[PDB]
Amino acid sequence: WGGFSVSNPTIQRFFALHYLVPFIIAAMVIMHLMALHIHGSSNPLGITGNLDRIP
Amino acid sequence: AEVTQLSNGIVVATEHNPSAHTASVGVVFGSGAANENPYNNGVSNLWKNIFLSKENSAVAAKEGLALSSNISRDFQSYIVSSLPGSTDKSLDFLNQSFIQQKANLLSSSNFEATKKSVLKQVQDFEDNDHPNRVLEHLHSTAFQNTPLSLPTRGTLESLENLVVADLESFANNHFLNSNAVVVGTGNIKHEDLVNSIESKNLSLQTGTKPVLKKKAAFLGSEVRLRDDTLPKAWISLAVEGEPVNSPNYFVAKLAAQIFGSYNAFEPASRLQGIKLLDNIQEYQLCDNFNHFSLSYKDSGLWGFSTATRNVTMIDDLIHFTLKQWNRLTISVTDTEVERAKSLLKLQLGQLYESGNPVNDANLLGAEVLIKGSKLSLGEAFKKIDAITVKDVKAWAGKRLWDQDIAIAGTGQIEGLLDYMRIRSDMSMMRW
Ligand code: HEM
Ligand SMILES: CCCCCCCCCCCO[C@@H]1O[C@H](CO)[C@@H](O[C@H]2O[C@H](CO)[C@@H](O)[C@H](O)[C@H]2O)[C@H](O)[C@H]1O
Repeated sequence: WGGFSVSNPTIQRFFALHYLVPFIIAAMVIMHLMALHIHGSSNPLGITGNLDRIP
Repeated sequence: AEVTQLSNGIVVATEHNPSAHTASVGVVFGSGAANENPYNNGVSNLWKNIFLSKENSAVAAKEGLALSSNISRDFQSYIVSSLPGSTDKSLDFLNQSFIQQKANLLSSSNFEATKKSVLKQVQDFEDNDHPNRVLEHLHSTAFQNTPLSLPTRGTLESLENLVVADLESFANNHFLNSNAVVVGTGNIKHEDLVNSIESKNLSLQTGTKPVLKKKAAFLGSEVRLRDDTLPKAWISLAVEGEPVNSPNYFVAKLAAQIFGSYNAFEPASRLQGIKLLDNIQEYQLCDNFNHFSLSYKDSGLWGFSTATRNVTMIDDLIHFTLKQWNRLTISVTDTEVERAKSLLKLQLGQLYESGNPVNDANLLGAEVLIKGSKLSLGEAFKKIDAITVKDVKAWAGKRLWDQDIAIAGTGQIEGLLDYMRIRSDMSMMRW
């Protein structure tokens, strides 16, 4: 809170943090895409997709 | 000295060669694999082999003669070779085989033995000859459900179902005087041949015209024969080309000469004036490639064939090649066109001025059957020298730019991308 209750300090820090987290999410999405890339996507049959890929 | 052409019922065509020490006399029919159907496919190939059968060859050999036969898409030939003096002995054999004999060569033992022979022959080709097998499949997919799609050797399925009757049916329908031309090449005079032919009589199915059918059509498509157990990837790719006697026949052949042929293992081949070579040698994209401009009566194929052990970079091989083709429409240079002219002339000269009478026999017969005469190198060379950069660009903008392609491949082709990725490369982005 930065005080005795939700007040000025709380709102100002929340806005600063609201600006920041989206960039952390972006970084986490890059990490998400990296994990995805090494094994590739799965498919609806649940079996190997290695025998028939398309760009 | 200008190739004579006389007709008295039977069209006789000769090409005298004073430097030749042998002579070739034979008959060329204007019917080939393109005149068969999916079910009798291979009948012509079977005929070629019974004609080259031991019994028939032994008879010819006793007379000091050599037999040759070639099954093509639009035509079919049967030639006898001998010394310039034994030229009349060739005619007797030829006359015998296509007028006297019939039940002799089509006997149960000869036909079955020959059938078994071509069966193992075709099986070996389909099993081991990868570059040619792929080129045959290019024709098959490009002209599917059309005459030009049938392989010249026939298919195993139709071959094993063929009986003596099928051979006879084809012979009665195609081996006709109206669909033939008797050729004479090497060291022989026209009069000597025409009088020796005019010596005999008879007709054997006179006035009879061959069967007709539906015309060849090109279809953008592909056939993929993946085989991961093979050491390379063999690919053939092409667009609809030019038929024989097309106004762009030479412009197309010259365009193909621009990109030419290549053998990575030949030192001089790596030094050719081909811009594509700068792109493909850095990471050695292929072992070899050869561009072509195949021409037939109803249609043609323009493109290339390639073989490669670089299975992870096939996409670059195809991409760079097609990007070079793009250039024929927008930026091909004058020197590329001039280099192509010189090399095309050399190619044609080597093809037509070969020291082989049988080759001349096949070429002469095939051409006279299609246009009634044979074009001379003198005229061909003149047409070639007249080709300009604008002619190449006009032809490319019509046949290459944003046009459908036919693809065939076998071996380790996992790296060959989907049809659309390859098809998109037939053009470039423009403002
Ligand atoms: C901003 C958030 C996210 C982004 C941008 C994102 C993006 C992607 C993309 C582009 C793919 C590949 C295509 C697809 O399958 O949809 C993917 C796959 C996947 N994502 Fe996400 N994702 C996000 C959140 C999540 C969440 C919240 C979970 C799970 C708790 C998740 C689990 C997965 C999994 C398991 C796959 C693989 C699906 C498969 O191939 O079977 N993702 N994601
Ligand atoms: C972030 C939002 C912005 C969106 C803006 C939208 C972008 C629109 C781009 C539109 C056209 O871009 C244009 O695409 C066509 C293909 O469709 C290209 O065409 C190219 O490929 C086509 C198709 O094989 C050929 O026929 C053509 O001769 C060739 O030039 C053209 O050269 C390019 O200039």
